[PDB]
Amino acid sequence: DMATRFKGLSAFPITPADEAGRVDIEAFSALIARLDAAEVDSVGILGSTGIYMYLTREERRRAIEAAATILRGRRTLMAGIGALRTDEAVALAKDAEAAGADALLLAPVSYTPLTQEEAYHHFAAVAGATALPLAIYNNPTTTRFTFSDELLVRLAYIPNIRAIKMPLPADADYAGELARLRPKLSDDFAIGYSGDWGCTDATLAGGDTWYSVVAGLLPVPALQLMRAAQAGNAEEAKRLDATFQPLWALFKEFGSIRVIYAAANILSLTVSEPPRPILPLTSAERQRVEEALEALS
Amino acid sequence: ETDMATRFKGLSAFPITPADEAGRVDIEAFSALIARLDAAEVDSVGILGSTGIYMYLTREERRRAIEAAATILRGRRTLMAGIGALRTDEAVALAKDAEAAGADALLLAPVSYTPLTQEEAYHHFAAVAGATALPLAIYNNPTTTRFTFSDELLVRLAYIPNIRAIKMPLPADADYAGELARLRPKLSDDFAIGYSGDWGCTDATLAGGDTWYSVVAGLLPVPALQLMRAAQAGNAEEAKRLDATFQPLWALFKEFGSIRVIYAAANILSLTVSEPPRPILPLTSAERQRVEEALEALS
Ligand SMILES: [Cl-]
Repeated sequence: DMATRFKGLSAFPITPADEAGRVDIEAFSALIARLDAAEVDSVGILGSTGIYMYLTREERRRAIEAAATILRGRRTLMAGIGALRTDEAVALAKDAEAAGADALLLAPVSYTPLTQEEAYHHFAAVAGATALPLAIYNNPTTTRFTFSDELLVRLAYIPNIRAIKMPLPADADYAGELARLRPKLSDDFAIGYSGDWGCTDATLAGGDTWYSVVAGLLPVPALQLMRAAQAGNAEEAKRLDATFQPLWALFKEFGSIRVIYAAANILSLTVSEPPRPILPLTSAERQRVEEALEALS
Repeated sequence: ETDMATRFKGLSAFPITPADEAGRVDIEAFSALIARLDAAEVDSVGILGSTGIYMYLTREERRRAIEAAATILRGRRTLMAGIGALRTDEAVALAKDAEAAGADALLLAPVSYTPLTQEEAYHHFAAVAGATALPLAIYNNPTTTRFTFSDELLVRLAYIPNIRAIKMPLPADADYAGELARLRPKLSDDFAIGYSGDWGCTDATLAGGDTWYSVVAGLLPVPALQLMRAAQAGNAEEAKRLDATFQPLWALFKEFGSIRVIYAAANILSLTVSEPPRPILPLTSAERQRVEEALEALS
């Protein structure tokens, strides 16, 4: 079952690029090598963290090729696919497969609000485009699309769709959400989470995957936390999670993407800034990030 | 001739942009739509809005569309063009393209993936506004962005010298008069405040709205203009009478989204063979039939 490759810690690096959107493949390569060396379960490139929607088809392809040449099929490489048009999403999926991705992550990016049925047909078309397994990128924040349970059931029954990145339920009722969904979705479907500040509780509650922003930059401490959570070691996991709380606070206040760019600059892992119109943090805010990193190290 | 706000007033008609499955604009069908708008004497032609699928067309096809509209109009009617992009640099380039291709005005939406701060939206608008000599309208369409302009941000933007208008969504409580009374004193003098959401725009205009950014007018400009003129003249009962002829269409817009309905209507009227850009899908068999009935009711 291709669901297996979606499990565990999936690390989402930034995609360093200049002001014109040209990917800095040297810096990107350094980030990938760092993740391979740390032995994350998968590398999720071109997610929201990796600014896929702010890069051209060609620059996305360049990033995937570079990551594939490094990982050499020895660590799962997942690539963000999204586009406003179905035909572009299909093309991007085919590109990712040809460039060496092992898995696809599909967000229902929208302009004109889509019906549940329209989202279904879009997913089916992209799923049919390649032999790769696909995860549903369920992120109403960025996509402005909300999956009904009914739609999730339909999608979980498309042959190569084997996983979902869920948002944190407003509830923090991860156990309740998993108890509701698992019986409804296809057997062994991988149900995971993003929103780093809730992911240890989500994993302790039974979540299959942490789609992790912090891991894309600091894979080592993120791995230690994830392993404790996966083992159901709640005492240890909660202690380790507390070390990240200063970083979590910053994620919640400012959005993880702005914080992670600031952190990457502090660690000399990038000189890039977010793609405009996204703007970086203030000097005082960057200082808070520096202090948050100190708490971890 | 003093204030560029004046070109944004009245009926701004938003045609579809006919295009094949690959996103190649059908310039022949588009040309006829533009010509029909000019013949009906609409106040402005608003191409490449959400109705005109601007976000589903390439920079090159968008330019082709603007060039064609300018070619047909030859400066006889104000041409406004939608110019949004996720990236500031692409939005800037689209604006420059539009000016070079013969647009008279620009319409700018805060297209988002990663949610933007109020300040981030400000700098994006300022960069685009600074990129050309054209006036710009703020495209306040939160259903396509989930970006809420705070009143503070509207004040900031309305002070950008060449931003002279805004397309507001319908207020949730339908208090047009209250909204206008709050905004007019805070925004720059003579700022043109208009509305979209066709089923609410007769009321909005009667309450004092400056512009109807109109979906139905892009296809059926003659009855839409009759309606707008009655509302503008303060002929409230005539306006309401005319508004009621559109009510079958209004109900379909509200249920299914105006874009899907207007594509159905354009096909029914033999003005396009195009379908919405996938993943947007057309209406059902029975639903198209309701559109046909709505058009008969109108005609
Ligand atoms: Cl325990």
